[PDB]
Amino acid sequence: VGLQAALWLSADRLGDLALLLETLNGSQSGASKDLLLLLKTWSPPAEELDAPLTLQDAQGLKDVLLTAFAYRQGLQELITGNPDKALSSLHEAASGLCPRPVLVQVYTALGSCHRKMGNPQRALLYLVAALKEGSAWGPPLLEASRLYQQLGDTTAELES
Amino acid sequence: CTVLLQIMERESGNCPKDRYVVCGRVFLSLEDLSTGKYLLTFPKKKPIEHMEDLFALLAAFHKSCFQITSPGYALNSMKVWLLEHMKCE
Repeated sequence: VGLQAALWLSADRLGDLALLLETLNGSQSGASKDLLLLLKTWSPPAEELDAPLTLQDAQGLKDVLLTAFAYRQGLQELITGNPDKALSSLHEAASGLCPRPVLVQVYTALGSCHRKMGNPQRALLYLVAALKEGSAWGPPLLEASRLYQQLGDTTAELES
Repeated sequence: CTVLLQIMERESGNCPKDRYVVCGRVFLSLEDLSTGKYLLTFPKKKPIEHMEDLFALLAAFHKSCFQITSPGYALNSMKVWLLEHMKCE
């Protein structure tokens, strides 16, 4: 199911994914058409007793999905102009598995969220953080340029 | 057993201030313990509500410390392990 879910979430088939998880859980979780609830409500079933080996388990996937789906819901809501629905999912992104390149993204992104809400100082911090834990520091310096036009800080804009 | 807390100063290399204080006395016996009363015997004393009992375990037990750096990740599995796999109260 995690796998099926990895495919369909690569394929944007979230209606069916929800649907699978609804039959998976109680179909009572049938009104609950949010994913981020169903993914959590889904319990991987066993401590996975002495079986044939694997490379990966439901937990270690379930945990990739929460972080991935949440990340995608977040960028959707930002670009689509809801930098208030965003911040919920973009902090659900840093929390549960978030490899550091995933984080530098979460952070440039919250730099926009707050630049869009008109919080230049809250933005700036998330951008400095993205700098340091950065291995990938084009996109933050870009978000800074876009912030220094928006305040008009022109020498700073050009330098960023 | 009489119970004696000694204090020396470390700023001053005169050791000018060797105060002490006899901070009381503890009488004990087999008839005290024949009826529990001071032991800690485990899991029944799960619900830990006389803080003496917690501090007993923080002196008597063998303390080992650890730094944990996960340097191509951040680090939240701890809370799960702690609360889940170990079932911490």
